[PDB]
Amino acid sequence: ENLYFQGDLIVSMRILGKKRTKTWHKGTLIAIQTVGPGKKYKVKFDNKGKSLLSGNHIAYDYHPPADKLYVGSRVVAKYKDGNQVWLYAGIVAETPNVKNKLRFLIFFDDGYASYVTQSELYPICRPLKKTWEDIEDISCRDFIEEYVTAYPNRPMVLLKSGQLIKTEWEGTWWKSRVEEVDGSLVRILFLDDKRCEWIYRGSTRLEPMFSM
Ligand SMILES: */C(=C\C(=O)Nc1ccc2nc(NCCCCCN(C)C)nc(NCCCCCCN(C)C)c2c1)CN(C)C
Repeated sequence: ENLYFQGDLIVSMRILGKKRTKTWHKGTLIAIQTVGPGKKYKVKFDNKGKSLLSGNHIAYDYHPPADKLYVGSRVVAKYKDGNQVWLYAGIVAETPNVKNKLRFLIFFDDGYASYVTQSELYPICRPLKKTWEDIEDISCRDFIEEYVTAYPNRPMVLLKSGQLIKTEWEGTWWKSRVEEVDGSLVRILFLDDKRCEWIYRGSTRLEPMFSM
């Protein structure tokens, strides 16, 4: 069937859609198609390109209320790489508290982690019941399942600025230095190339966690 309304969705609404690049982009919902219990959502992107998407591959063009975000919520979040802004899918790992300066911790589908504000989040429209089940990277998927279902039990390493450890990157270990701690993240400086990364303190990419 061709629908105009489906739950809280309405044809003609502004929406975010996931492209083949894995980045998300503004568009308009132009059709809703059902095949039995299955539902697909046709999006016309602002560049006039069209794609037929599953409901976990569209997100609302508004920010979720705080009381609708939980550990395990499926979101699109802003990631600023340099002066470029991308919208990328992830999982809420932490909700605002004193220790994180009232921010949301996001674990992105590509393994990166960041603290963001509510204004940097968009809810995915039709997430899977087990929200991690559409994470393509199996390693990341398994990590998320374990994290979300064990929460609030979260093994983490205790580090401070100046400590020297090895940190994993693309399957090898690198000499590194702890630059900064911010809540559940540590900023690691890779000594070989002097590039840095915020890494979750429970990541086995950190030597002490790997060795624990
Ligand atoms: C460190 C500063 C510094 O290095 N800053 C910095 C700026 C931008 C960076 N961008 C990226 N991008 C990678 C892709 C991200 C995709 C995110 N998704 C869309 C959600 N990565 C940066 N760093 C990652 C770590 C690289 C380590 C390389 C290791 N090497 C030995 C091979 C990144 C960093 C502090 N200064 C030096 C004082």
